[PDB]
Amino acid sequence: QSKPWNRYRLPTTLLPDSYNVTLRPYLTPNADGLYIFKGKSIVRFLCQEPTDVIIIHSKKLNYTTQGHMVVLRGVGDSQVPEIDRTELVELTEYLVVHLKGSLQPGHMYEMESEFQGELADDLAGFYRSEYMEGNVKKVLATTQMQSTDARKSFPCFDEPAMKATFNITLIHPNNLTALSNMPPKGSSTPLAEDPNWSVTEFETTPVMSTYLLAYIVSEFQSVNETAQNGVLIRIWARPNAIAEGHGMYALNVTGPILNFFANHYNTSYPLPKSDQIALPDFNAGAMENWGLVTYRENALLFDPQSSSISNKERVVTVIAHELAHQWFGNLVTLAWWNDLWLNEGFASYVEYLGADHAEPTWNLKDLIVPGDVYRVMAVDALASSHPLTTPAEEVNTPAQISEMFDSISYSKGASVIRMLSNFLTEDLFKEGLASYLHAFAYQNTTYLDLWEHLQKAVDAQTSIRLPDTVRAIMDRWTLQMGFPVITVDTKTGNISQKHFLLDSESNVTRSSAFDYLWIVPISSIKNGVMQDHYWLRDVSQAQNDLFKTASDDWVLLNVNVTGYFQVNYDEDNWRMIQHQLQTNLSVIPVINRAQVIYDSFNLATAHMVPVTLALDNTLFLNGEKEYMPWQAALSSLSYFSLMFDRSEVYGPMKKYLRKQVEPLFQHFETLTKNWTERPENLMDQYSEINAISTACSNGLPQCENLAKTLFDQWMSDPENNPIHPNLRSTIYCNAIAQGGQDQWDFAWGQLQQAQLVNEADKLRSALACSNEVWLLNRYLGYTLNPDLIRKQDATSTINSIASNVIGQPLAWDFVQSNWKKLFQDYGGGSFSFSNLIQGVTRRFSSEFELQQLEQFKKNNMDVGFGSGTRALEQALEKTKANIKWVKENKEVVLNWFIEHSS
Amino acid sequence: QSKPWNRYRLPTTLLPDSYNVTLRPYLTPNADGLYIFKGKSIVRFLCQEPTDVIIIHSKKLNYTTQGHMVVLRGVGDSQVPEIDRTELVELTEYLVVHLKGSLQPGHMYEMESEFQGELADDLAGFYRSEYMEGNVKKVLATTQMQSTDARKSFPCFDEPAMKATFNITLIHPNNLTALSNMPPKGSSTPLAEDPNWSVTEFETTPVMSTYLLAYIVSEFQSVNETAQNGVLIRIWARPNAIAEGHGMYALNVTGPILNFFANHYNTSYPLPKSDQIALPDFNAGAMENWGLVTYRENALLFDPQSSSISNKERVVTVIAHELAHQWFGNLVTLAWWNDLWLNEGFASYVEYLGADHAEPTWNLKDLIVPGDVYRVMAVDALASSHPLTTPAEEVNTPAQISEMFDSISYSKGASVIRMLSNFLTEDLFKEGLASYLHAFAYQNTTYLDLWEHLQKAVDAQTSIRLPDTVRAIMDRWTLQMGFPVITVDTKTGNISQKHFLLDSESNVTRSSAFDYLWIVPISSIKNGVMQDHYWLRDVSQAQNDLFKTASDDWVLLNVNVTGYFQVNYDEDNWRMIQHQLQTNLSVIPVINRAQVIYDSFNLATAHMVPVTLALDNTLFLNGEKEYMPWQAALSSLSYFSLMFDRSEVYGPMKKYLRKQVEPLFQHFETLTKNWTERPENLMDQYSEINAISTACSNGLPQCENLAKTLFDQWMSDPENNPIHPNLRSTIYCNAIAQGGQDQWDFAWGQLQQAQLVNEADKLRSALACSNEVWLLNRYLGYTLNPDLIRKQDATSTINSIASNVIGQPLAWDFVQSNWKKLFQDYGGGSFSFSNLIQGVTRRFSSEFELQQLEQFKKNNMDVGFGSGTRALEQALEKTKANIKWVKENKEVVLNWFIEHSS
Amino acid sequence: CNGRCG
Amino acid sequence: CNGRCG
Ligand SMILES: *[C@@H]1O[C@H](CO)[C@@H](O[C@@H]2O[C@H](CO)[C@@H](O)[C@H](O)[C@H]2NC(C)=O)[C@H](O)[C@H]1NC(C)=O
Ligand SMILES: *[C@@H]1O[C@H](CO)[C@@H](O[C@@H]2O[C@H](CO)[C@@H](O)[C@H](O)[C@H]2NC(C)=O)[C@H](O)[C@H]1NC(C)=O
Ligand SMILES: *[C@@H]1O[C@H](CO)[C@@H](O[C@@H]2O[C@H](CO)[C@@H](O)[C@H](O)[C@H]2NC(C)=O)[C@H](O)[C@H]1NC(C)=O
Ligand SMILES: *[C@@H]1O[C@H](CO)[C@@H](O[C@@H]2O[C@H](CO)[C@@H](O)[C@H](O)[C@H]2NC(C)=O)[C@H](O)[C@H]1NC(C)=O
Ligand SMILES: *[C@@H]1O[C@H](CO)[C@@H](O[C@@H]2O[C@H](CO)[C@@H](O)[C@H](O)[C@H]2NC(C)=O)[C@H](O)[C@H]1NC(C)=O
Ligand SMILES: *[C@@H]1O[C@H](CO)[C@@H](O[C@@H]2O[C@H](CO)[C@@H](O)[C@H](O)[C@H]2NC(C)=O)[C@H](O)[C@H]1NC(C)=O
Ligand SMILES: *[C@@H]1O[C@H](CO)[C@@H](O[C@@H]2O[C@H](CO)[C@@H](O)[C@H](O)[C@H]2NC(C)=O)[C@H](O)[C@H]1NC(C)=O
Ligand SMILES: *[C@@H]1O[C@H](CO)[C@@H](O[C@@H]2O[C@H](CO)[C@@H](O)[C@H](O)[C@H]2NC(C)=O)[C@H](O)[C@H]1NC(C)=O
Ligand SMILES: [Zn+2]
Ligand SMILES: [Zn+2]
Repeated sequence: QSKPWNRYRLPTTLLPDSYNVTLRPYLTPNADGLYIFKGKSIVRFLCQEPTDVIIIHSKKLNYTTQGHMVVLRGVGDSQVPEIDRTELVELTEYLVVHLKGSLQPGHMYEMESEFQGELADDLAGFYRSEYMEGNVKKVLATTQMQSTDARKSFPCFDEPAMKATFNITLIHPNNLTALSNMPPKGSSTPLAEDPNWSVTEFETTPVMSTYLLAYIVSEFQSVNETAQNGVLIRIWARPNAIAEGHGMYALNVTGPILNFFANHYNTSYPLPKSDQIALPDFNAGAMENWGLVTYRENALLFDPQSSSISNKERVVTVIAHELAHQWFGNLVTLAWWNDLWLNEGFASYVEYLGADHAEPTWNLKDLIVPGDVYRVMAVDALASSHPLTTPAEEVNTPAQISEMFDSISYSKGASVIRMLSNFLTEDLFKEGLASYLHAFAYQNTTYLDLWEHLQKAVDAQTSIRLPDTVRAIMDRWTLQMGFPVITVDTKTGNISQKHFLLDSESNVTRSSAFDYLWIVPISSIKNGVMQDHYWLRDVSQAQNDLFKTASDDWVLLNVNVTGYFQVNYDEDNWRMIQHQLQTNLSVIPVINRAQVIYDSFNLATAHMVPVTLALDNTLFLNGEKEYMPWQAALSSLSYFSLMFDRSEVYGPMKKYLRKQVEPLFQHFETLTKNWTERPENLMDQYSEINAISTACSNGLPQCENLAKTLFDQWMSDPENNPIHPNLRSTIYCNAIAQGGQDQWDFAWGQLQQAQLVNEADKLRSALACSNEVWLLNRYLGYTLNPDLIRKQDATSTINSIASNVIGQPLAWDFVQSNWKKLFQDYGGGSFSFSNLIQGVTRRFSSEFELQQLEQFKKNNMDVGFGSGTRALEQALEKTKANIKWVKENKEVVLNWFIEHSS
Repeated sequence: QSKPWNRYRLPTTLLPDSYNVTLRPYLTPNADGLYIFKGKSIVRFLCQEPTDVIIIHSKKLNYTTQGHMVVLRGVGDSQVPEIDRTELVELTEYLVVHLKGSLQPGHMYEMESEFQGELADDLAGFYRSEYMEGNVKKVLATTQMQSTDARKSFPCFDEPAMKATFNITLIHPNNLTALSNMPPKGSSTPLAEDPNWSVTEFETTPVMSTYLLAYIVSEFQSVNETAQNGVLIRIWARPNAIAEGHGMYALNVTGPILNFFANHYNTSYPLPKSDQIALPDFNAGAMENWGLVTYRENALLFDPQSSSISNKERVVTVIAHELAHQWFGNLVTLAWWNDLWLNEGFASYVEYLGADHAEPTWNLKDLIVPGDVYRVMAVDALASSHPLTTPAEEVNTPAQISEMFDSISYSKGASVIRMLSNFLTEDLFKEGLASYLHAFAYQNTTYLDLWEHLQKAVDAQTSIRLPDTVRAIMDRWTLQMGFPVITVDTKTGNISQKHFLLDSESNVTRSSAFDYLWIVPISSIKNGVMQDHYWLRDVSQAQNDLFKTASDDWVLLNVNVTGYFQVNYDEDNWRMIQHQLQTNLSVIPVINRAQVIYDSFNLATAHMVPVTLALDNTLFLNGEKEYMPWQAALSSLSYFSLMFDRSEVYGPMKKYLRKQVEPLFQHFETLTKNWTERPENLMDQYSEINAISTACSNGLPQCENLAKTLFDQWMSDPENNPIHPNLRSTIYCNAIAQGGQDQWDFAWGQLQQAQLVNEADKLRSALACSNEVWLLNRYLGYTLNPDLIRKQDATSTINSIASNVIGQPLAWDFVQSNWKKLFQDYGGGSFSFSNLIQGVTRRFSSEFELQQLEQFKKNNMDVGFGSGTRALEQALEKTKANIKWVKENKEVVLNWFIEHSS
Repeated sequence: CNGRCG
Repeated sequence: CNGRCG
């Protein structure tokens, strides 16, 4: 009985067939500095059920249509009812056309409108972006429709399943270039009413979703290539970026990635061209618009001269991720936002596969484990987590839709899909994947459709046998939150599962239909030899001889952490794994060498092993040369450093880390020919970066020596930076720490003239490493000056200063003191008080510091705390948990480091 | 009508003639750990006026006399009245003997008592002192009567004018030594009631004051010498101290100092022997008991191997000071405590003369200027100051008497007496001094008696002419507080005086009978040539051509700062003095090179010159080799460092000081033959100490180099410390700052085994120089542990940590956090919250820090703040004054240092 | 979208 | 006395 225009979901009575859309951005503002765009559209739709109302989305559009807000016509010889009135309903973002009679099923109608909106600098819908070319401020027009902003650019049935073809036309200044999803139909032609403008028409899109449309007017230039099949590939950027060669790496990898996916998906790339564009400051990162993918510049462009290898890794993975969607997400589209996790989780997994194809020597696939698996496990091991799936009827408003785009959706999505591919086998997974894409091309699906297609492939073969249906298995991993710890007693081979929470005193109140039991694929290795695969059924406890060991035998579960779970053992089997790692580490796969560390520190947090057992698992690192296990140790120990770097625990901690890292430092010293040439592949470059960072930050004299020499050498010849980009962040930081105002002032001058964001970021970060109080305070004083520190870098800089053990009280005092830069930083920018608060309070671990934080909060009465309001409550609760952890752990940890630092 | 026993001053009706006193300390406590002494005394006194009451002092004595508390007899054939009753009146510290009839004028009486008191560890009266000899705890008995504690050891007429002879006997364990003012009469004899004890009787003292008595029972040993006139000189100390040779320097200087004073005073040393004794932890410093001077050990003993030159200076000056009193104070005694300033001020001046005699190459006399003159001017340039003189009738209670012993009495006393000697001439001063001592030997005086004798010498010659009587001149300097700034306009030769206050907004409410006008002796030098002497009369303004300059001429007043005043000039004459100092500094006496600095920074504080003019007066220091002017700069600038060392001002400040000190550092480097041999005389050694300290603390790479090399060398050979004691405090501190836990732990081990207080102090101080937060916090954690840091060193150590710019917030947090070590440190020791508060809050100069301090004070409700209660109010007011000064000065000072650091 | 999405 | 006196 509620009126349909007060419901958030569209009626199903009318479905779109095709749209004409003409947009005209005005890149010169009016007298008051208002920028607008104008548009005209015609939507052709079909009546499925009789209705006397048309409901279509519209947001922030003013209508200038002759008569009512629309004109309505019948297609062919269909009669059309007269319009009664048109109204806009802001809450549900609709244009509502009330008719004097009913539309008729089977008939098609055309609805024409003319409209205009602000071309705002708001990164939503059709919007403007401003950037500098030297003396000059440039302004371009571009789009971001995802999720519910297509309706902010033209009236449309703005739900992803309501697919249609689109004929786009841009009217633009005649010396600019216009781009959209499809190629232009031909040359631009002059606008007859004013030939300073031109008209660019684009070929008709395939049937597609509104959230994937894009159109862009700019001065950008491209580098290009024509693939063997005739697909034109272009990378677009600012003219100066193109001329500097910054588009080349993206161009290099794009062809191979597209080829890999066409093969992987058993489906031709569905469009005639691929454009990718680098936009200055695009806050969303990247967006997979079909045929015209947008990226933040620094994510797509690459400067070999000044960029690190991790930087390069980001380019190729971000590209692989977006290109993945050109089939999965765009060709076959999930019917509703509640299934976003499947689209984003799938892309978040297969980005590693596409990237690996482009860079096959880098072993990129391994990176999903620290990058996504352990990352998301940190938040999925909380009582406040949520299942991957959400009922569709609970996801209605644009705010509810936006909440779907979180860590769980992307990273747990990737993790469980990777698991599924693995227990299926890739070949079988790819077979059902192809079957799904072929059956649903240009249509819409739910996750159940993918499971059904995977089930079809399973049922068509005899080799891979499952303990249940694909759906029943995946239901355990998608309908309930969290994941299990699998615990093995190797004396008996008994194996158990329970819902893993980091906080052992947590009360879980979200109920599960499965009582937090999973069906779990368990690979295992015994004395370095793969064993037969095992499935744990939906039981708390089971037994198998696979997990039963002889006294000199060791067993280890979840090879390469393909399964979304963590593993604990009895202490004896732990000691055996330890012995192995100490005596021949190569017998255990590198990812599992990392797993042992990752898992045991989490288990210690949850009180399932002693903290000393986790520490014991780092003892092998003195002989470890590879990236991942060292990364596991460093990630798991940053909290220890945060908690203890002001205490008597720190001496022995640093001493221990120096001992462990010295042989690695030495190794690279020789391997790199005295640091003159980098290791060859990515993982080894990453290992070297970490080794140097660890050596320097823990006070290894030989690392300090290297940093001073290199920075001294740079200062004596500023135009020839002798420091490879991989090593800059450490070398800069350590040399600044060791030096005084000469190094600091030099780095400041370098910062002030840096042209490249990444180099500027490293300098800003390294400037916070000074051990002079006065330089840190002077630096803090600069953070609020937009002439010296960009406002968008202010909080990040303060946090870097806070990270310095000496800068901790300076930053904290500065923040409390200047808190009333909130009455000048909520309505004129965001700032991010939230991140600032977290950063500056991160160390707090005493009742004394807790009392201070409470007293600061007592500037309540007015001022409040805007967008980090509770980023302050979180700080109080975090500090309490820190006080408690430090109290339980201080003694034990102290004595362990003393005991193990020689 | 008030009863005389309720009045604080004794009657004048009875005067003592002579005393017998026998004291017996019991160095073994009873079962409950109570130590006592027993005594018996007989006082013979004469009746001047009839009275039926005897009032004598007694404090904390229990009487065990047969009958009443005393027995009273007539001398010779005098009858005596019967006693009615005896009572003790605690408030006024009297024993009151009420008689049944009157004593008769002209008759002598003997009053006998037997008594006992606690031999407490309270440093007052006859008291015990505990110290270790290895495994063993030793206990000795010693005395401190000054001011009103003779009455705590035996009943006596305990006022300094009531002089008498004393026959002392000590009853003591037979294997210990007994000492008193006079030599023993002969060998000790066994106590017949228990021959484990012996009896030592001493020769009769001269007529003397009760506050100068002493007697000591100990295991101490001596080194000795017999002077040419037969006076036996001995230095007494712990057996181990004597055997290590620590008594030798004191012995070396004592003979020459006694000879100098006998000549200076034109009066033979009035006793047959001189004993001086080094007591462990004697909190009063030194006490001039006639024939038996007591010192804190570390003030009398000297270890050449480990002691600095400043250390040596302290020994010889402290000895000269105490020996000075053996005539001035002890032979002629000021009648009442209100004239304490004359006794202590005189000794505080002539200590430099006696010491100079013993060390004639050291130029010690100059040291009174920074040591006493400018020191006391800091507190005498306050509205809250007080005149040297106090009416005798306002000084009654023991607390009122104790207030006489302050900086004004000692240091302004010294300053004005030095002035007086100078304008008289030493020869004439010494003539009246002799006349005074000869006229009043063994009697009592007031300051007016000295003036009268000086006037007699003036009147007996024709050379020195004064503008008024000695008394009228000295009245200006003794009856009103403070001192004038003398201001000269050299264009006209106009000269003015006004009462100088550091705070130009201060209201002076203490009235002066002279309207804060003085009669002022003014020496002057013009273009490096002495001019005729001038006296400014009691006028605000005068004119003389002595002070009128030609445009290229300069004039400078108060040669060697013999006058107790500061001097300002017009800017032109300042610039001329500056030019001179830059072009040939040697034309201006070294003390005046310092004066220009001292005076101008004070004038800047009081807003009489710009702060940049004071700074301008340091520009000459790059060519200055001598101690004093550099000391003036360093003293005047420590506040600038305190205020600015966390701010953007510090870089340019350090840069400026590096520039100024480098040529001096270089000079000593060559002069000392690469730091292998010290400069010859004291002032140059002091200059070298300061140069190194300044170079190192301001970051001169060559100083840091030296410190690291020397400490590295020490660490490689711990038993052979290669660092001369003069340089240790800097070298230790800088090397610890540069290093990490290796240097810190090494210095900590050295501290834990140090046998010598002075070396332990330097280590404790240097340990606070670490630039590692964690080491500073670990160190702070040690301060409350008596096993690691003596309680008496706790607050001092925390303050050293606070002095470190990095240790500032750590110490402040520690103090706030641990403030509830007040409910464990007021009744079990003092601690000195006062000094702690001052030290930790010393830097505060922002509204933010002021708010923190207020919030800390808000742990008011209970706990309070004991003995530093207001040392907290002072902190609030000081911080406000700091906020204000920093606000007015920051910009100007910043730009001056930038401008002058090249 | 990838990065900061809504 | 000299030093800390009363
Ligand atoms: C859309 O229409 C609205 C309302 O007509 C415009 O907003 C108004 O602008 C006027 C004049 O600039 C101001 O007085 C008001 O602030 C606005 N009125 C209301 C009711 O909000 C808006 O600018 C139009 N937008 C475009 C792109 O043309
Ligand atoms: C894009 O690919 C090309 C071709 O493989 C890479 O070109 C090489 O660049 C390196 C580094 O300067 C030179 O050693 C070679 O001479 C180049 N090879 C060829 C065939 O030209 C290029 O480096 C790639 N760009 C990026 C950013 O990775
Ligand atoms: C889709 O996959 C199919 C099935 O595997 C591919 O077709 C096979 O291609 C190979 C290549 O020579 C032939 O030998 C097989 O006989 C083919 N099988 C069938 C059933 O035709 C096909 O090439 C893939 N298509 C795309 C577009 O990738
Ligand atoms: C959403 O997707 C479904 C497919 O999963 C579409 O339904 C199919 O439509 C095709 C071709 O138009 C028919 O041949 C099939 O029989 C349909 N399959 C069904 C109903 O399961 C559906 O049309 C899409 N929804 C919208 C609004 O386009
Ligand atoms: C002096 O006399 C007083 C009082 O007779 C003694 O102090 C008393 O000691 C007793 C027993 O030790 C305790 O009950 C009390 O604490 C004290 N009583 C009073 C009234 O204070 C004191 O010890 C005597 N002193 C000496 C040196 O003999
Ligand atoms: C006490 O005086 C003596 C005699 O003047 C000083 O003795 C000299 O000591 C130095 C330093 O070791 C040697 O160079 C000389 O050989 C000694 N001279 C004589 C005559 O023995 C002694 O140093 C003085 N003590 C102190 C602590 O200053
Ligand atoms: C006290 O000072 C007097 C007076 O100056 C000293 O006596 C003089 O001593 C010299 C030494 O030879 C004689 O030449 C003079 O004739 C003496 N004058 C008189 C008046 O006697 C005396 O030596 C000093 N006494 C002491 C104890 O220091
Ligand atoms: C305090 O000192 C004065 C001297 O300033 C003493 O008075 C003198 O006593 C002597 C010798 O005993 C007489 O010959 C003088 O005539 C006195 N001079 C005077 C009275 O000015 C006085 O006795 C001392 N007071 C005490 C209590 O001893
Ligand atoms: Zn994506
Ligand atoms: Zn004295």
